[PDB]
Amino acid sequence: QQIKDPLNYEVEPFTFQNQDGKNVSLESLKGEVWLADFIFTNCETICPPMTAHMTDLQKKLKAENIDVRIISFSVDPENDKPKQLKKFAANYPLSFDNWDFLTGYSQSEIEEFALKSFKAIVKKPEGEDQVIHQSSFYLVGPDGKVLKDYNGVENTPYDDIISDVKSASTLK
Ligand SMILES: [Ca+2]
Ligand SMILES: [Ca+2]
Ligand SMILES: [Ca+2]
Ligand SMILES: [Ca+2]
Ligand SMILES: [Ca+2]
Ligand SMILES: [Ca+2]
Ligand SMILES: [Ca+2]
Ligand SMILES: [Ca+2]
Repeated sequence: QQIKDPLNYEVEPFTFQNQDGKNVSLESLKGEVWLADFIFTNCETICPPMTAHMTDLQKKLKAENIDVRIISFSVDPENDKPKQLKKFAANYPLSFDNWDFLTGYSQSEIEEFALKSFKAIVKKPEGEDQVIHQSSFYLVGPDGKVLKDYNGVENTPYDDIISDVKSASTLK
C-alpha cells in the first residue's frame, strides 16, 4: 500500500516542552511516524472534540500494535503551561506513553510554525470555541514531511488514518 497524493509539506525545526517539562524536537521525531493536532486547554463552554477523537485513535493504534507518536500543540501557550496540559489530559483515558502535549513558546511562534509546517491558521481562543472552522489531524512521516490531513472535528476516518500510518512506516 503506497500513500496517495502526499502533501509533502516540510515541518519546520522546533524544540518545544511537553507536559512534564521535557524537550521535544523535530529532530527527536526523525525516523518516527507521527500524528499532530492543535488544541487549547481553557474551555468551560463546549470543548472541541479533537482530543477525544485522538484518544480513540491512540487506542485503535495500540490495539494493532502500531509504532506511532502523537503530538498535540497548544494554541494558547500563555495559559497552557505544562501543569495545565496535565490537568487537561486528565479529562481523557489517554496514555502519555506515545503522546506529548507541547508548550513553551509564544503565540507568535506557534502561529508561524503552524502556517509554515501544516498550512494551518491557528489562533487563541476567545475564552471559548465549539470549533471555529476546520481542525485537522496531520500525518507526518519519518523524515519530517506532512503526508496527509484529516478531519479531527467530525467523521474522522480512523481506519484510513491507521492504514496511512502503516504505509508511512514502510521501508524502515
Ligand atoms: Ca529540530
Ligand atoms: Ca524552543
Ligand atoms: Ca521552547
Ligand atoms: Ca542535531
Ligand atoms: Ca470516545
Ligand atoms: Ca516509536
Ligand atoms: Ca488564553
Ligand atoms: Ca467520532
